[PDB]
This record gives sequence, structure tokens and C-alpha cells, in this order.
Amino acid sequence: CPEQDKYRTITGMCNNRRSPTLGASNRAFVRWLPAEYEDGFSLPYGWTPGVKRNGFPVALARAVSNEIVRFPTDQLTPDQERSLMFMQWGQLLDHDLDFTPEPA
Amino acid sequence: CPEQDKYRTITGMCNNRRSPTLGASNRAFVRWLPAEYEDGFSLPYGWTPGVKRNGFPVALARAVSNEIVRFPTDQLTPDQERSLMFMQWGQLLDHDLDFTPEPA
Amino acid sequence: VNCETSCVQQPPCFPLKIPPNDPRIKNQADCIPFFRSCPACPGSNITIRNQINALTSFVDASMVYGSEEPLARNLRNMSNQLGLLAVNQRFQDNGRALLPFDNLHDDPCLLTNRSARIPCFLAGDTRSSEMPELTSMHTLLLREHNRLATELKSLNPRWDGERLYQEARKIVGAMVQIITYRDYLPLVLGPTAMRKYLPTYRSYNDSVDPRIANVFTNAFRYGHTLIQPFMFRLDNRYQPMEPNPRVPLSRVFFASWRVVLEGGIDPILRGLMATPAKLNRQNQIAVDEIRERLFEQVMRIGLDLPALNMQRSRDHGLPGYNAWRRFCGLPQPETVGQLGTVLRNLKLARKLMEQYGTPNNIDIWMGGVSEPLKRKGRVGPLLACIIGTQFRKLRDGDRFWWENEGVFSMQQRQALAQISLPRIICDNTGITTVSKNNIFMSNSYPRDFVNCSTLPALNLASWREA
Amino acid sequence: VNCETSCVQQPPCFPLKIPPNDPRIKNQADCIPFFRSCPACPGSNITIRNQINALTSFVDASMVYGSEEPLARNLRNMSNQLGLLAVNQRFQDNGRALLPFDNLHDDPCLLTNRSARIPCFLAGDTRSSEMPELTSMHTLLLREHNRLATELKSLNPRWDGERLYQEARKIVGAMVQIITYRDYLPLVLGPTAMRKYLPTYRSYNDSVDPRIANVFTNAFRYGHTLIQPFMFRLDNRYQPMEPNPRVPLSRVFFASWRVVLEGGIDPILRGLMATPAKLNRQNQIAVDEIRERLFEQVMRIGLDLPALNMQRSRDHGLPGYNAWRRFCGLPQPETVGQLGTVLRNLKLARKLMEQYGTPNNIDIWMGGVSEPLKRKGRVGPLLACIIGTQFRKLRDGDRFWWENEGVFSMQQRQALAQISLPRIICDNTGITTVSKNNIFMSNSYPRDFVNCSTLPALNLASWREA
Ligand SMILES: *[C@@H]1O[C@H](CO[C@@H]2O[C@@H](C)[C@@H](O)[C@@H](O)[C@@H]2O)[C@@H](O[C@@H]2O[C@H](CO)[C@@H](O[C@@H]3O[C@H](CO[C@H]4O[C@H](CO)[C@@H](O)[C@H](O)[C@@H]4O)[C@@H](O)[C@H](O[C@H]4O[C@H](CO)[C@@H](O)[C@H](O)[C@@H]4O)[C@@H]3O)[C@H](O)[C@H]2NC(C)=O)[C@H](O)[C@H]1NC(C)=O
Ligand SMILES: *[C@@H]1O[C@H](CO[C@@H]2O[C@@H](C)[C@@H](O)[C@@H](O)[C@@H]2O)[C@@H](O[C@@H]2O[C@H](CO)[C@@H](O[C@@H]3O[C@H](CO[C@H]4O[C@H](CO)[C@@H](O)[C@H](O)[C@@H]4O)[C@@H](O)[C@H](O[C@H]4O[C@H](CO)[C@@H](O)[C@H](O)[C@@H]4O)[C@@H]3O)[C@H](O)[C@H]2NC(C)=O)[C@H](O)[C@H]1NC(C)=O
Ligand code: HEM
Ligand code: HEM
Ligand SMILES: *[C@@H]1O[C@H](CO)[C@@H](O)[C@H](O)[C@H]1NC(C)=O
Ligand SMILES: *[C@@H]1O[C@H](CO)[C@@H](O)[C@H](O)[C@H]1NC(C)=O
Ligand SMILES: *[C@@H]1O[C@H](CO)[C@@H](O)[C@H](O)[C@H]1NC(C)=O
Ligand SMILES: *[C@@H]1O[C@H](CO)[C@@H](O)[C@H](O)[C@H]1NC(C)=O
Ligand SMILES: [Ca+2]
Ligand SMILES: [Ca+2]
Ligand SMILES: [Cl-]
Ligand SMILES: [Cl-]
Repeated sequence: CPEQDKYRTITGMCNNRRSPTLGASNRAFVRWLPAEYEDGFSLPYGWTPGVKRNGFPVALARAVSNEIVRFPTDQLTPDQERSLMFMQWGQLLDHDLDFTPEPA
Repeated sequence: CPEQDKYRTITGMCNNRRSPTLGASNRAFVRWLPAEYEDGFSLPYGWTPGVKRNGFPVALARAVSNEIVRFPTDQLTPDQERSLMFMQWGQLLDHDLDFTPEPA
Repeated sequence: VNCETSCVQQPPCFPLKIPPNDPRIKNQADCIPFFRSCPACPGSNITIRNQINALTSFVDASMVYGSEEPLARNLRNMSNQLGLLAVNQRFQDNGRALLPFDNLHDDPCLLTNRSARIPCFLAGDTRSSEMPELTSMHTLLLREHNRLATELKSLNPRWDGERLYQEARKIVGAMVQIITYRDYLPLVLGPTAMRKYLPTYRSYNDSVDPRIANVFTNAFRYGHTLIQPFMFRLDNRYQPMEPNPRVPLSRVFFASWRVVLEGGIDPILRGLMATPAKLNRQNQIAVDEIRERLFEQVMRIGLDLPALNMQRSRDHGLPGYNAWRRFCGLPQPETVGQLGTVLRNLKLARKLMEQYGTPNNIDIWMGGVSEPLKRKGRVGPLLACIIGTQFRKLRDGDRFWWENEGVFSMQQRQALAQISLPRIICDNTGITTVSKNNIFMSNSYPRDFVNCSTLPALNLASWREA
Repeated sequence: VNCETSCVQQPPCFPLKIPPNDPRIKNQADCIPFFRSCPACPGSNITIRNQINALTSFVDASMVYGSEEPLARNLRNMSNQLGLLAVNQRFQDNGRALLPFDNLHDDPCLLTNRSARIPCFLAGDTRSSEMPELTSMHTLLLREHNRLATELKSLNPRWDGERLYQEARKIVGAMVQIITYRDYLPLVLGPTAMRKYLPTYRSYNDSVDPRIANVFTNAFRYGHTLIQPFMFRLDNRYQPMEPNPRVPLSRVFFASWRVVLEGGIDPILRGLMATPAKLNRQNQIAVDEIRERLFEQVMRIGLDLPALNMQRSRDHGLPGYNAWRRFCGLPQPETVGQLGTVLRNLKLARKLMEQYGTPNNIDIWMGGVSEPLKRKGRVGPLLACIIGTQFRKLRDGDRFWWENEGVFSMQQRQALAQISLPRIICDNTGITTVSKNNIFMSNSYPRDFVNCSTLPALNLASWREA
């Protein structure tokens, strides 16, 4: 990394000079807790039929959404203290911090 | 991981049921601090001649050994409160915990 | 394997299976398409699979500038030495700039209105056209970079294109950091979590790891509970703009053509300022426009964003709810009674236990958005812990944080402390009555609105190089 | 790319370069051989290089049993259902068992005495024949496994070979845990660090990560400072056994032939109990037998183990001294004066600064073994924090820790609490007078020796399954 610099690199490399890829792009995420996979290292819970998670069957993500998330749209409560701009800055900000690629 | 097990597996897998490869053999070490490499991700400090580690030249390990570790054998101080068994159990115990493989 | 056209579960696909008696997908052999996130170490049987972050973790406006060198060069207007970012060469918004178009081989924007033929926009981040309100924000900041590079050229006639670009970029990156930590995060976390996780800045600490933690990519999705089912557009008098003043979100995803042919960005910014956000309630978590019709116009079937969030956490191998409450030092509920006390809602607790069996298995986004909201905040204790911890690291571990000694002069910092997103709107659009600050709270016209002339402008005098 | 014979720095080699006026290697074109540790994700430019631990991190006697299933089965005696570990079929140590020989392509042990032709031993870990004292400890534990399977066959005649093997293996793993945390670690850490990092066990915590941290592979090498330059052998009168009562370590590395033709393991175990370890002093860090003559008999040149330790930390990308002091909550010295105070030795501090330039760059093994030792401990505060944190994790995070409820019955734990390595030597060798516990402190014959008959024997009564 140059000993002196005045602007950020595009990639974020060299912002931390002791470990230059920290925060730079196209690098693996940091893990705050060890990962939990059905086989211990790559398969996601819910991949193999009959494999339980901590003694209980894996709940279908669509079944949980149907049961708990769903609500009659005309009953929506407007937030008297926050504008939609509060929702929109959140997405714009999220796009400054992370984008997890998928295969095309 | 079998719901009831009276003995450890040979490999160590399934000891932690939530993340079953933790502590298991032939797995990567956990890092308590981000790594520090000359290029940020693979090359060791001291790989490229002239590249400094945080503003200072890298010392040669054999030079540091020569200048600081080296001592006249005839001045050895016997540890009057520890037997050689203290050293040997340490090596045996280290061999129950880690072996870092190298290419042949 | 095209995960979008089939339900075969084979790498890289991990399709969501359909429950019995689904309210919309009656064929239990169908599925909601899903591609697993790319692995950081493909094919290894030694490494525990982890995913990749394609962006810089820093709060540096990388969504405006790009996080890869070829892309960042291509976003620049390289035909002169003015340090400008390229704007659209075929369309303008009432004389103001618009984002350039991208050249995607399979473009989803084209599919939302086949006769309009308006492609997806090109910005520092690939999701700019996902919803026109997001495009409006991306456009606003492009205009602000160009407004700033023009003023700086006037003050400093000898600066070349690279210096003008870098200097305006540095002020835009600081502006995003100030609006985020000064106006946004206090309203997200509420006052006691703000004090606990984001105590006053003291200095840059190089031992603070600034990487985005895997769990944050899922936990910050708490924002999906704030989405209203319509895209609102108001006229200069903040009245509904005719026709089409309220369009269902399932008709605006990737609809770049509405920015271009339906009024530009001013009616959209006005709609974002004078409409309330949806409040997240325990019995009203997320609307059907995102739960049933997400990307309905460009996918073979409408996706379910809440369900994709939970399936993504399993794809990423994230620990469940209790493991994250323990990480944050919060009580871990083991029984439905204990979960009802944590949640202050026993019915919600029984429903969660019916689906998951144990609290140890509740997916992080689902448990996180179910907690009661901290006072004057919009997240509960678990999400406040994870979002608070993450923004603390991005600020203390950033060598270029705007208040870090040496990034800006004392005089420049004093000038930056006067910026507000209401002012950036006054300066780059034709809107002259804007929300009173805090813009994230203000939402009632004319009550919470002020004329642009009452707002202080950013004084660039301290940037003149004597 | 044969790193052993070449000095070209091409992957996978990372040879150690020679300084001008080196005391031993006069040709600066020469080098000390070095192979970089295998990466966990070969070829990835996306991941930050990390290394592999080929063993189970748990203190489970994996060096006796193996950490992979082919090897584990091969170490067993499959000619009967007694649950025994296979023994050498060609030699015996005064009628007692010796380890089986391995079948290596290029066997280093065969090189230490070509006329004797004794190959390396085979055990659960590949380094068993590295020095004959280590082999003696491996042999002792193999004999203890067989002694226990035998006694268990009598108590429970219905148990088949698998059960017998598994139950004796379970007892040997608990014996290694008890000798390690009850007797060894207190003498390593000293009383206040023991209290601080290893408070009284409460219960298994599945949220505690039991993996060996990369730094611990380097930090636990602090034991190289305890090595004496000879292998001492004593007879039954604890008198120098003639001939060769003291043989230089450079003539004992991989010398399995000394175990077989020079008397067995008893002279060697006696030498270990009645000889003091070397005291690590800031001006007497490690002897030349390992700094100049490591593996001299079998390599083209003798290696330097201190230097290999430093090179290995760079290979593994470990942070320097101050980053680890900061991790442990210890003040980080920025100047030679401040380093002089932390080390309580300004001359050493100045030598470090001359080599390294800043305390931030001192390699962790060099900084760690340079700190003054804790009171009644043999490691300073940085090493104490690293070793202590590591061992708390291996205990709290192991579901099979011997005190964990349900691992052993209350009766078996009470029986187990009486074991001691003095007793195990008594039950498996011809030694009748052994050190008084703590065996790691006892070192003077006859003052610290007792007769084997005064030691409590392990009472297996509670293993009689009725
Ligand atoms: C079971 O063991 C768990 C692991 O415990 C650790 O290791 C074992 C061997 C012991 O040594 C133990 O002492 C260790 O803590 C244990 O769970 C742990 O519990 C602590 C305390 O609740 C958790 O700490 C909390 O962390 C959050 C999140 O921040 C952390 O993570 C970020 C990113 O890595 C770091 O940058 C931070 O520095 C933290 O490390 C903090 O916000 C929180 O601090 C705030 O709240 C506390 C109260 O909790 C306040 O007092 C503070 O002032 C702060 O305002 C804590 O630091 C730890 O994360 C958690 N670890 C895991 C892996 O879950 C568990 O409790 C054990 N249970 C029992 C019954 O033994
Ligand atoms: C610069 O930032 C550094 C990182 O700080 C963290 O993140 C920032 C954003 C803040 O939130 C800050 O509050 C966070 O800590 C910071 O360095 C950190 O400093 C702390 C405090 O000294 C260090 O904690 C010590 O850790 C050791 C090692 O154990 C830890 O790691 C293991 C394995 O991961 C875990 O199992 C443990 O649970 C710990 O998490 C502990 O042994 C030690 O605790 C013992 O001693 C203390 C008192 O010394 C006792 O109270 C305890 O009870 C124990 O007996 C500390 O917890 C932390 O390791 C270190 N992190 C890094 C990356 O170096 C630094 O201080 C900041 N500098 C300045 C000037 O601000
Ligand atoms: C205009 C409103 C928003 C969307 C439309 C939208 C959509 C998505 C989709 C499709 C994903 C991917 C789902 C999957 O895993 O397959 C997604 C991920 C993320 N979101 Fe969404 N989002 C809209 C709005 C928001 C708001 C207001 C957010 C935060 C306040 C927010 C966050 C996120 C985050 C952090 C992600 C993960 C991104 C990554 O790739 O790492 N979104 N969103
Ligand atoms: C008979 C005494 C000992 C040796 C002979 C010996 C030799 C080594 C060698 C060659 C290495 C590897 C060097 C390299 O990195 O290239 C090594 C590493 C380790 N040791 Fe050593 N050691 C002897 C004695 C001890 C004692 C008393 C130890 C601790 C109490 C000790 C520890 C270790 C450890 C933990 C390693 C790293 C092992 C790994 O591969 O992960 N050793 N030793
Ligand atoms: C570059 O700048 C000039 C003057 O501002 C403008 O006319 C031109 O359209 C810009 N080009 C692009 C590609 O944006
Ligand atoms: C498509 O765009 C045109 C302009 O090209 C607009 O009039 C038309 O109404 C749009 N189509 C739909 C279905 O709204
Ligand atoms: C197996 O056991 C018998 C005694 O039970 C012994 O004679 C034989 O040598 C053993 N075989 C091996 C390979 O150790
Ligand atoms: C080699 O072993 C023989 C016995 O086979 C022994 O007499 C001889 O002295 C050994 N060689 C050395 C150098 O000690
Ligand atoms: Ca082990
Ligand atoms: Ca960024
Ligand atoms: Cl994580
Ligand atoms: Cl580490």
C-alpha cells in the first residue's frame, strides 16, 4: 500500500494498511458465529429430506411466510413518525455495503 | 450426528452437534485476528526483497535466531522446579492438538 | 442448470418447496426459484462454505462510484477534464441529468414495458433499477457529484479531471456518512441503543475489522417490513400526480421506463418525502406486493421476499435466533412461555413454536423482525445489537471516516456538518418546498415542509486551494 | 521444486536466507529448507490463505488412536476380540510391548544408524519417533490401553472387541485430560493466570468454539525453550546407565533403533523424571542442538528450529507482537524504552528493536518467549493469555470433557480423579521407584521419589456393568 494516499482506492484495498483486503471488494464475508450446515460444511438446512435441525424438522421458508408474515393489505398501519424516505435511504445504504453474488 | 453416542468419533466430527466439523480433523484453523501477508492474502512477509512490513524491513529469521536466541550451552540454567517430563508431556500434548500438513 | 426455469434441486439451485394449501401456488411440485450464493472457495471439501461480498464494506458511496476499477472508469465522463460522471445521452429529466443505460444481454427492464423499450440504468451498483425510488436516489447523487465537480472547477481552475473527480467523490462519500450516522441510524436504533453501540467517535482504530459480517446481509433486510405496497408520486403542490399517482410495486420493479417516460424523478422524491413508511407490527410484518408478487413481471412466477430471506440464511449457514441473542448477550428463550415474554406477544410465540419447534431454529430475519421495537427505534433488541455493532465497526475501522483527523480540514468539516439531504434535493431537482429536517421523520405536507431558501447551502470556500 | 535440496524460492518452498557472517553456514547462497504449510483453499485468489489442522483439536489421546478412520483401524489388533492396539511383532522391551513399525517410503529413522536397520514406529500421530523420549511416552500409553482392555475383559466377559477398545480408549483420553489440566497447565501458567483463564469448570457450553486457533500452533512452541541438549538414561539405581548415559539430541532425532537395541523405554523414562528441564531465561532461549543441529543426521544440513518457528508464523500470516498484546488486553509498547519496561530488560529490548524496527513487527514466538515468566509459571503474560484462552475453549467446548455430566458416572469420575502419570509408569514398565506427584515438578532422586506401591491404583470396579 503507498505510505501516503489521499483518496480511497475504488476497491477499498489498502484502507486498513496492516491487512489490506479488509473491507475491500470480492472477498469472503467475516463470520461472527461458526456456520451451521446440514453436513457441517456446505449443504443448507432443508436440502435432504428427513434431516432434522437440532431435533426438529426444518420448517419450509414459504410455510413460515404464509403463516406469520401474511396480513390483509388494507389493514396496513402507516408510521406517523417516519417518511418513506426512511425506507428508501435504508436500501440505498444497504447497496453501499453488500451484494452477495449468485451464479448467472 | 447420531442422537445418542457414548464414544467420541475418531475424527472429532459430531462433538459439537450444531456445527459438527468444529474440532474435527483436516479442517482449517480458526483465526483470532485477520492474517497479515505481504500482498494482503497469500504471500508471506519476507517473500519479495525490498517489501517492508509496516514501514520497516523484514528481519531474516536466521539473523534474529543468531543475534537473540543463540547462547553458550555451558551456561544452561537447570530448572530446579521442573523435571524434563514437563517438557516431554508438552510435546506429547501438542501432538494431540495440532499437526499442520506440508507438501511432500 | 437454470434455476429460474426448473424446480430440480441440483447445484447451484436450492428451490423453495411449496407447502400444502398455499394461498397461491396450488401445485406442490412447483417451487419459488433460488440460486445459492457463490462460494468463496468453490469445490473444497475442507473449508466450511462462506459467501462473497462484491462491494466495499465502507460507507463510501460505492453504489455511485463502483467497487471495481473497470466499472468505476466506465462510469466517468472521459471526454473532457471536468471530473464528471457520465449521464444519459438520449434522455434528460426536464433538462436535468439521468443515469446512462447499461448494456445487459438479458435485460429485465425491457420486459416491464415491451413497447417502451427503455433498458436498465447503469450505476456503481447493479441494483439501481430495482424500484424507481431507488433510481431517483441514485440519480440525485450523480447530479450532486456533477454539481460539486462544477463548483470545484470554478474555485480551482487548475485542477484536472482526476482531482475534480476524487475531490467531489470525497465530499459525496462524506455526505452519505453524515446522513447515515447523524440522521438515519438514530431513528433506526432509537436513543438507548444508539448510546450503547455508537458512542461518540474518538479516533480511527486499525485493529477494528470493518468487513460486513455474513449475518448483517440478512439482518439488515429488516427494511423489507417498511415497504409500502405502492409507488407514490406527487406534483409541485404535493397533490397526487395524474394519472398513475399510486402504482402497485409489482408494476414498478425494474421499470426504468417510468423514470424516463412518466415525469422524471421529482414526483417520486416528493412521494418519498410526504408519504409515511409502513410501520412494522407483529401481526403486519410485510405486504403481499413483496410476499406474493415480487418481480412478477420479469420472472416466471412472483417471488416471496420474506421466504427468500429465510431460505438465504439457510443457504449462508447462519445460526438461528437463540444463537444470535446469546452472541448479543440477550436472554435466550427456550420455551413458548419464555418466547412470549421476550416478544410481549404470546400468540406470536405459539405460532413461531408451531412452525419451528424450538427457538434455536427460528431463522434470524424472522426472529429479528418479530421483536417489539425499541422506544423511538424501528428494530428490536437483537437487530439493534447486530446493526449497531456493524455500523460501529464500519465507522471506527474506516481510515477515511470524515471526522478522522487528516481526511478533511477543520474548516471543511465545519462546512460538511451543514449538509442535509433536503438541501441536496433543493440543489438537484425542480422541487422548491422540501421536508424540514429530520427528513426521515418529517412526512406531513405542508406542516413539516419548508421552502428550499431557508436551508443552508454547502459552502465550498474551504476547498479553494490557495 | 524439491525444497529439501534447492534454495530457489518457487512455490511451495519458502527457504530461510542466510545472513553475512552466519556462525555456521558460510555460503550465503545456501539456505535452510522450508516448505510452506498446505493452504485450506488451493489456488483461491478470493480467500485469505489459511492452514489445516490434520488432528482433532480435542484432548482425546488422538496421538495414540489416530484422527482418521483408516489409520485408527490399522493401529488395532484385529486378530482377536480383545480390543487391543497392535504391537511390534519382532521386538519386545524386556517382554513388554513396543510400537509397530511403519512402512515409509523414505524412512528417516533408517538413516540414523544404517547397520541397525530399525524403521520408524507407527502410532496415531506421525511424529512418534521424532525423539526417543516422545516414543517412550507413546509406548507407555499404548501399554496402558492394552492393560485396561485386559482388566476390562475380566470384569465384563461379555464385551466384544469394539466395546473393549472404546471403553479403554475413553479411559486413556480422560487420563490425558486430567494429567493436562490438573497437573501440567497449573505449572505452565502459574497461579494467577490459571484462575483468570481457567476458572472452575461449570458445564459443557456448545457455543464455545473448540478449534485450535492458528496462533496457538506457534505460541505453544514456547516448549522449545525447555529442551535440554541431551537424552539422559538412568538405570534402576537412577545412576547413569553405561554406555551412552547422555547422548546429544542431534544423534537421537528419529533414532528408533536406540529404543529397540539400547535398552527399551525404562532408562529413558527414568532420565525424564530425574533430570530437570532447561529454564527459559531472556539470555538463554534455546540450545544449539535444535538451533544448529536439528535433524542433522537425516537432512542435507542441520535446521534451526527457532528460526523455523519465525518463518512459520510469517508463512501462516500471523500478526506481530503488539497486535497479540492488544488482543489479550495488554499494553502495547511503541518505543524501545516502553519495550524495555514491558520486558523488564532494556538490553533485550534494544536487540529486538535493532532486528525488528518496531515492537509491532516482532514475530509472536520471539516476543512471547522473550517476556519475563509469570510467578510460579513458565510463560509470560502474552503466552499465558494465548495458551490459557486456547485450553479454556478445548475444555468448555468439548461434549466429552470427563467432568461433563453423563460422560462418566459419578463413581467412575471419583475413581478417575485418583490417576497420575507416576502410577501409569508403575503399571507398565519395570520401574519400581517413581517421582512423587506433581511429576512435572519432582526431579531429584532420591528426594522426590517414592515406591510404586504407595501410589493409588485406578479402581475399575465401577466399570463392571451389571
Ligand atoms: C457459553 O459460551 C459463550 C462463549 O463465551 C466466550 O468464550 C467462553 C470460553 C468464555 O470465555 C466466555 O467468557 C466468552 O465470552 C457465551 O456467549 C458469549 O457471551 C458474551 C456475553 O454476553 C457475548 O458478548 C457480547 O457480545 C456482543 C456482541 O459484540 C461482540 O461481537 C463483536 C463482533 O465479534 C465484537 O466486536 C464485540 O467486541 C463483541 O465481542 C456485545 O455487544 C456484548 O456487549 C454489550 O453487552 C454486554 C452484555 O452482554 C455489556 O455488558 C457490554 O458492556 C456491551 O454493551 C457482549 O460483549 C459473546 O458474544 C457470546 N459469545 C458467543 C459465541 O455467543 C455464553 O454466554 C456462554 N454461556 C454460559 C451459560 O456459560
Ligand atoms: C481498538 O479496537 C480493538 C477492537 O475492539 C473491539 O471493537 C471495537 C469497535 C470496540 O467495540 C471494542 O469495544 C471491541 O473490543 C480493541 O482491541 C480489543 O480490546 C479488547 C479489550 O482489551 C480485547 O479483549 C480482550 O480479549 C482477550 C482475549 O480473549 C478474547 O478473544 C477470545 C477468542 O476470540 C474470546 O474467547 C474471549 O472471550 C475474548 O473475546 C481477553 O482475555 C480479555 O479478557 C480478559 O481480561 C480482561 C481485562 O483485561 C477481563 O475483564 C476479562 O474478564 C478477561 O479476564 C479481553 O476481553 C480484544 O481482544 C481486542 N481486540 C482486538 C481485535 O485486538 C482495542 O482496545 C482498541 N484500541 C483502542 C485504543 O481503542
Ligand atoms: C424497493 C424495495 C426493495 C426490493 C425490491 C428489495 C429486494 C431484495 C431482493 C430481491 C433481495 C435478494 C433476496 C434473496 O436473498 O434472494 C434483497 C436483499 C437485500 N435487501 Fe432488499 N429490497 C428492497 C428494499 C430493501 C430495504 C428497505 C432494505 C434495508 C433497509 C433492504 C436490504 C436488503 C439487503 C441488505 C439485502 C442483501 C443484499 C446482498 O446481496 O448482500 N432491501 N432485497
Ligand atoms: C523432541 C523435541 C522436539 C522436537 C525435535 C521438535 C521439533 C519440531 C519441529 C521440527 C517442528 C516444525 C517446525 C516448522 O515449523 O517447520 C515443531 C513444531 C511444533 N512444536 Fe516442536 N519440537 C520438540 C518439542 C516440542 C515441545 C516441548 C513443544 C511444546 C511443549 C513443542 C510444540 C510444537 C508445536 C505445537 C509445533 C507445531 C505443530 C504443528 O505442526 O502444528 N515441540 N517442533
Ligand atoms: C461529458 O461532459 C460534457 C459537458 O459537461 C457533456 O456534454 C457530455 O454529454 C458528457 N458526456 C457523457 C458521456 O456524459
Ligand atoms: C408502456 O410505455 C408506454 C410508452 O412507451 C406507455 O404509454 C404505456 O402505457 C406503457 N405500458 C403500460 C402497460 O403501461
Ligand atoms: C494380537 O493379540 C495377541 C494376544 O492377544 C498377540 O499375541 C498378537 O501378537 C497381537 N497381534 C498384534 C499384531 O499385535
Ligand atoms: C548402530 O547400531 C549398532 C547395533 O546394530 C550399534 O552397535 C552401533 O554402535 C550403532 N551405530 C552407532 C553410530 O551408534
Ligand atoms: Ca486431539
Ligand atoms: Ca461501500
Ligand atoms: Cl456471521
Ligand atoms: Cl489466529
